[PDB]
Amino acid sequence: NQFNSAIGKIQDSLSSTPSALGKLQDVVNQNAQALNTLVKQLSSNFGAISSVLNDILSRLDPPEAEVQIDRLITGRLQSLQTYVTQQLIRAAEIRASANLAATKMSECVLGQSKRVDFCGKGYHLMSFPQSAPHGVVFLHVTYIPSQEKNFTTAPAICHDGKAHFPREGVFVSNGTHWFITQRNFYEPQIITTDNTFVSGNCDVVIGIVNNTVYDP
Amino acid sequence: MTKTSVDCTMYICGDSTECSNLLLQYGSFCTQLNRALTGIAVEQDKNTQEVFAQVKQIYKTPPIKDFGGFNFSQILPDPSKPSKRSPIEDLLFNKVTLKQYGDCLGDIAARDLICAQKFNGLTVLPPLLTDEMIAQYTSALLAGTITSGWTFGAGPALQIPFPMQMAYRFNGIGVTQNVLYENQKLIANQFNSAIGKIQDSLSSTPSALGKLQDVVNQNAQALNTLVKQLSSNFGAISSVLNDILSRLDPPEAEVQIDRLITGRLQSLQTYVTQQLIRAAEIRASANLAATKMSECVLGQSKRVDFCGKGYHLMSFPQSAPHGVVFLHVTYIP
Amino acid sequence: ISSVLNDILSRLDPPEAEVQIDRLITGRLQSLQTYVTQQLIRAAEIRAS
Amino acid sequence: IKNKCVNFNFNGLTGTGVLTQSNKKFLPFQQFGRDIADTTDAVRDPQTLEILDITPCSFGGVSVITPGTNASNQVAVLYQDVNCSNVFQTRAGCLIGAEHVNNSYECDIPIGAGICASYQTSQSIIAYTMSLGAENSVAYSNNSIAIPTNFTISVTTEILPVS
Ligand SMILES: *[C@@H]1O[C@H](CO)[C@@H](O[C@@H]2O[C@H](CO)[C@@H](O)[C@H](O)[C@H]2NC(C)=O)[C@H](O)[C@H]1NC(C)=O
Ligand SMILES: *[C@@H]1O[C@H](CO)[C@@H](O)[C@H](O)[C@H]1NC(C)=O
Ligand SMILES: *[C@@H]1O[C@H](CO)[C@@H](O)[C@H](O)[C@H]1NC(C)=O
Ligand SMILES: *[C@@H]1O[C@H](CO)[C@@H](O)[C@H](O)[C@H]1NC(C)=O
Ligand SMILES: *[C@@H]1O[C@H](CO)[C@@H](O)[C@H](O)[C@H]1NC(C)=O
Ligand SMILES: *[C@@H]1O[C@H](CO)[C@@H](O)[C@H](O)[C@H]1NC(C)=O
Ligand SMILES: *[C@@H]1O[C@H](CO)[C@@H](O)[C@H](O)[C@H]1NC(C)=O
Ligand SMILES: *[C@@H]1O[C@H](CO)[C@@H](O)[C@H](O)[C@H]1NC(C)=O
Repeated sequence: NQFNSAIGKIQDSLSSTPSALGKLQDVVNQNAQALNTLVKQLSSNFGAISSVLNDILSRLDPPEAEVQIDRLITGRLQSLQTYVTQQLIRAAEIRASANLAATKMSECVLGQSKRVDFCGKGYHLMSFPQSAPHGVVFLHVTYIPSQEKNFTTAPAICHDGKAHFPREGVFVSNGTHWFITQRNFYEPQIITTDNTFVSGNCDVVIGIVNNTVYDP
Repeated sequence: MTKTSVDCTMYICGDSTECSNLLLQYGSFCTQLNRALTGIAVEQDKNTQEVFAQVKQIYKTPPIKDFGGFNFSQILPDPSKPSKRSPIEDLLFNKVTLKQYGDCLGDIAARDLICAQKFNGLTVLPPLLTDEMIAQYTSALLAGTITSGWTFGAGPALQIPFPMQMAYRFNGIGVTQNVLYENQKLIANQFNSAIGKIQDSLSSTPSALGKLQDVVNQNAQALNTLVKQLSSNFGAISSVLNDILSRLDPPEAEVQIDRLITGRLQSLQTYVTQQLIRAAEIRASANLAATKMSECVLGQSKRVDFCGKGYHLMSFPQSAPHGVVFLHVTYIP
Repeated sequence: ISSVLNDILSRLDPPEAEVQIDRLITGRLQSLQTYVTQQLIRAAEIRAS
Repeated sequence: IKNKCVNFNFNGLTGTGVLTQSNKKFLPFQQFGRDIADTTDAVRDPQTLEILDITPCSFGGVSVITPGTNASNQVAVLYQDVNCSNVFQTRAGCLIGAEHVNNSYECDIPIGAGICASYQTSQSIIAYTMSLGAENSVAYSNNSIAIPTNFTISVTTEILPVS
């Protein structure tokens, strides 16, 4: 039920707020604006008497006109060169982004990742891909703990000399008894010969307490 | 890196009314240049966001500071001074080296470079996040790392004593916790001695922070070269607009002014392209730094040779001018 | 008027040859700058690899 | 005329700028002195022989804070490189047209060294210090552990351009 409610709320939140898919829209706007600027830079006359070839060809003979034509040619070549350079830089940036997307598809979608803050905030559970114009959208499903509680703890336990260390988990106490639990979810359990292992005497561990182990 | 802005009319024409009228034909070019540089500047303030704004709440360090035998009185801020810094942070800040109209008007005998490049339309913008806020972010990160461990990176922070966290980390690297629990004092002494000697080594070497100095030197040299390139006449009779406007009628001065305009425009274009390339490089470096902060500070990483040489234990962040410094703690057989 | 400096220096006096020499200088400087920029971009890609 | 931005013509050299007095020493065969970027900065005087310096009278940086056209037409102005009704002094320069407050909110329009501006209610433009977030302090000890009892499953979206 939590998963279903989460996906429904994600759908509603995407529907409600237009200002969500900023990056792809920015890419499209950048491209369109670049071409529009290239189109409208034709009106400039780079030192020539006019910005129209027809006027120069109509008012001047060839030997007086090649100079104006040459000035215009150099200006327009420079404009095209600038456009190409900007396109190359943007292509490099998009290549880096696509490499990151491919890595994320390889790791978060085809497996489970141990890296922190790579496939979502929290302990990663799984991921799902969705297409979009010129892009991809990853839905990350993760785990988050909450509703914490205080307890009293001690590193080891003295059991007549054989100090006991927890095989896995943490030693906790509610005030009268002692238990060994797992780190994330609270679930206490009684102590037996398992869950523990012995190494050394109870005269070197700083914080070891006196208790008993109900080994069968 | 540094955020800069340029004014075309001041740089090219320089308060000349005969100029800035022939410049209109090229106007649609300059509106591009700034629209590039702005795109750089807004990105810079964004970069610092992915490195230090990982956490959302400012944590406060405890006042008791027992921590078994471990001693952190070189990383945590020292309250008995301004700026709320750390001695290591103080050394890092001091090691890296880096004005109203009346100031530049009175300082003529000594020819300041900053005034010279400000009189030609080149301006430097301040960063959004100040140094004190960066220090506060770092202090919160250290407090969360010390008291909560790796838990505060995913969900609410949970308290845990330091020796238990160290035992968990040894269990992570592949050695049983009983090894730590019975060798606490020697390990703590080794850690303290390592911190002391790393501070001493940082103090001893002057040329240790090469990269940040390289960045600031590159920016300063680029701006100075842009300023000095105004003395070149691109085929005209002179490099001074006033001489041309004083010795020639407008129809003859048109050609020389056009030549100068084209030369200065292409100089500005070259500068902008170089800045864009350097910004891309800095973006890559910042992304790497953000990933390192996410994986070596908020958790223990298993990647080989990623968070230091040897088996990884933990890492500590420190701020620096235009940069970050990671202190990696590693285990070696 | 030509792509060879020798022809220009052989047919014209310095004051008139200066214009063509300037045009050639500007063109070749532009070519060199374009080459350098492309080299920088390729170097960035190689560094990433 | 001195200490005023004027149009000047010295022996045919024309220009626009402010004249001031300096201590440069000129050899008898020198009349002009130019800067590194070939700009005439020092000039003698044909009458009352002396050395004077020329400095341009245009200098500074100006920014315009606006809420947008279809919100209002009120505007604030940020003057860098100056030390000044509503005037506020920041380390990034003087700010005119905005009201300084003591509260702390998020950032709408970045201004400079830790200062942000916003348009809020009658409406007005307010400048303040940006807030880093809430404040928290966990209680460290050597006997207390904190263990969660419940959990939750979260779904988050990440968007990446491809081509
Ligand atoms: C942590 O180490 C510092 C550095 O040695 C200790 O500060 C020293 O304290 C002694 C006695 O108070 C002084 O004589 C030294 O001059 C101090 N050194 C410095 C560099 O200031 C500090 O006491 C240690 N703290 C703990 C809890 O061990
Ligand atoms: C745990 O103890 C601290 C300090 O006594 C207290 O602030 C906190 O609220 C306690 N936790 C719970 C869940 O009550
Ligand atoms: C602690 O847990 C034990 C386990 O059953 C229980 O008997 C005891 O009443 C608990 N004490 C408190 C104070 O909750
Ligand atoms: C925890 O710290 C207090 C403060 O000095 C100390 O008295 C106590 O012995 C410590 N706990 C253990 C298990 O040593
Ligand atoms: C644990 O027991 C030993 C001997 O049985 C005794 O010497 C020691 O004081 C006890 N510790 C505590 C905390 O009661
Ligand atoms: C030049 O003549 C004018 C006459 O009005 C006089 O005021 C000025 O002092 C003279 N200058 C010199 C250098 O003699
Ligand atoms: C804000 O704080 C300053 C300094 O504490 C104080 O003088 C002023 O009255 C406060 N209120 C306003 C509206 O500025
Ligand atoms: C855990 O949370 C769920 C929903 O948030 C709730 O139904 C349930 O009662 C909670 N259980 C505990 C032990 O907090």
